[PDB]
Amino acid sequence: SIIDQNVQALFNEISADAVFVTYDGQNIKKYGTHLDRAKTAYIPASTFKIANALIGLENHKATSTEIFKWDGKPRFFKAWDKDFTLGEAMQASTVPVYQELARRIGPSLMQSELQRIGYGNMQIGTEVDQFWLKGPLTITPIQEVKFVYDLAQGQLPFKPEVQQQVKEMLYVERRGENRLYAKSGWGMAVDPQVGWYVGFVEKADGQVVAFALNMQMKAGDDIALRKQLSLDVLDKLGVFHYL
Ligand SMILES: *C(=O)[C@H]([C@@H](C)O)[C@@]1(C)CC(S[C@@H]2CN[C@H](C(=O)N(C)C)C2)=C(C(=O)O)N1
Repeated sequence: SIIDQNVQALFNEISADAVFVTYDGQNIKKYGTHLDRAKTAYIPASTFKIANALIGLENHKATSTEIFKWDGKPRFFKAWDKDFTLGEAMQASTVPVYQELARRIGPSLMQSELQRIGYGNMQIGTEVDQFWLKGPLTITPIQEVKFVYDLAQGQLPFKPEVQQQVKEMLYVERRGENRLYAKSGWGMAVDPQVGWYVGFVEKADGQVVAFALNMQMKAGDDIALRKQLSLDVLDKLGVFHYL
């Protein structure tokens, strides 16, 4: 089809190894310049915030209303030097807030929860607030896509209201009836560095298309390339048309 050519020609300009996986609940589809990335495991980086919020809410370690207060120590971004709810920190990808959450869960409960839900290789190592940024936790694009697909559907092994709350923490924008939810990632501490843009498009019809961009990153890259490439792809596929 011509839509496949349109999508592949998008990647034919990107000077970085990339894969974009889709999942409509039945078919996995892969596009990009290196399809084998879809089956390769990378650290989740900030996409792990999804599982971290789910585990923390499920296990009475935080609420979606609770305020995670700034402790006064300057964070990496001046924008992070304030108080956040888990929702607000999800949109800002505020790493220190989610590290505080991981420490509340603790390594024993984090480990057993990741085994219970089967998230990636389920390895956390010995630093409970570092494993998704430096390893040893890894996950494939195919695994990320089926994970967030189930989140959209309320079919993860979590309480239904916990999934609903984390689902709307991911809410980016709606276009007419169709809703985009997404979370970006950039694992800089590993080699190669890995970039993520994972999420799903919910139609008012109820159909869901989950997606995961996974691409190699270099220091200095355009931080906005992950989201703009994913939205380009979704429009060319006719999943999430530009308005
Ligand atoms: C998490 O994946 C990642 C760190 C822990 O490696 C994190 C939090 C840093 C960045 S880069 C920077 C933060 N948010 C900016 C952004 O996306 N915009 C548009 C302002 C860039 C990211 C990231 O995925 O961008 N996540």
